[PDB]
Amino acid sequence: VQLQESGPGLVKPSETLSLTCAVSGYSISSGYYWGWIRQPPGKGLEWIGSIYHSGSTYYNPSLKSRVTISVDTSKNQFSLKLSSVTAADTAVYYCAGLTQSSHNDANWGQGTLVTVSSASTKGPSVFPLAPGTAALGCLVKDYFPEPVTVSWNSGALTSGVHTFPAVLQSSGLYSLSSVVTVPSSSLGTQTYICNVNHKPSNTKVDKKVEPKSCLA
Amino acid sequence: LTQPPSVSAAPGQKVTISCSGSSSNIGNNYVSWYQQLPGTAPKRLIYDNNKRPSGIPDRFSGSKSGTSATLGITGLQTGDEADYYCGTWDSSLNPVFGGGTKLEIKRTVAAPSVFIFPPSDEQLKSGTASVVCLLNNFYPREAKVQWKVDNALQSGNSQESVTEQDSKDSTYSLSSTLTLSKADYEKHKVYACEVTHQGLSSPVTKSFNRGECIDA
Repeated sequence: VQLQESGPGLVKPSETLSLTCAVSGYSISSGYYWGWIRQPPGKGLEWIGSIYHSGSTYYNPSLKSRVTISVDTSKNQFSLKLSSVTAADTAVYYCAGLTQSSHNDANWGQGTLVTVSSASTKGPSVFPLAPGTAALGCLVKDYFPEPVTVSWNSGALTSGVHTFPAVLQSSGLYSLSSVVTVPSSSLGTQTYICNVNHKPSNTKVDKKVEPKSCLA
Repeated sequence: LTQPPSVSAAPGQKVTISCSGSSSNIGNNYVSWYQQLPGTAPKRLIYDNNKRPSGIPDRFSGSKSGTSATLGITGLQTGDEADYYCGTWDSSLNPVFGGGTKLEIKRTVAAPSVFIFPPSDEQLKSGTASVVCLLNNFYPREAKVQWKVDNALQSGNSQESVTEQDSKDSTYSLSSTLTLSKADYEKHKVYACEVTHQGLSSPVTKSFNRGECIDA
């Protein structure tokens, strides 16, 4: 059983946030509850609301007048509508739900970051950080909103990889770097490709990082 | 619900994380505990005060006394670094959560390996120069990076980012990025980052001269 959030990662102030949770491997009409919980960046968890077996809904009192949670049986999904959003609604939103039994673990979605901002989407530029151990990487610069995902060699390379938290530049755009350390002897024979995906701008890039010609 | 912001101990040791509430939440209702590893959804460790879900090892235990609850973790190991959350129900039987406790593993001191990256010719053509200093696999977190350009101390034009404790060796890594215009970059020769850390007998400097390298 698998829950998956979907919806825009960027929403303008005063507009309505809409998310859907697609439920796989279990009927939506057999759930103890389905619900939403959010987590502002760097902070803790806040319950938004839940819908019970009968369709009865319960909402966080501080959010009640802005929240709608519903179920679509035919699509086996449930949704969240949060109207009149402000910057304070920026958060990772999780869908969650309980199946099979009262004591069973509730399942969670992956969580989806929603940023409320008047700024517009911007895709990143990807630059190489070219190299017994050598370090190499990629600089993913000037994008909005978060997040970007970075992998190396399409997931084949995970050992020694460090992907740093994004930094908010004075320009209001984010930048991120991802690095990996590798044997120096591999630089001449092994290919290193950083795979970058920025979903809000629909930007996907595969960047080969090649050793520089350096005479110091 | 209130939790301490952080707890720490060496590998193999025990920690406890406590959750202070009121007679209206923890006092009346069951307590659960969750582990949230970086970038993932919460995973339930404990429910009904002291019960373990299938697949959770007995290194984790929970108990409840009055209006407080406690999570115990024995045999601390390098995959335990995470945020830990208490959860219960309020007077309205709606979910509430503690603020979370970050667990740090107190491993042995490790000095960083330091790497520096000139800007790519590719970026320079875009009119900007990012100079990156990487500090790899060190402990503890406290580290100082100092940028100098032709021996001039740089202040305010760099940003740094630090990873969470590594899932394999419990170290940190840090990346510091110095931002200059292309015009400014081409006015100077010597670019250096100086690193100070517990594990180093003396500060370590990595540097390059503009003009030494060419893109592949």
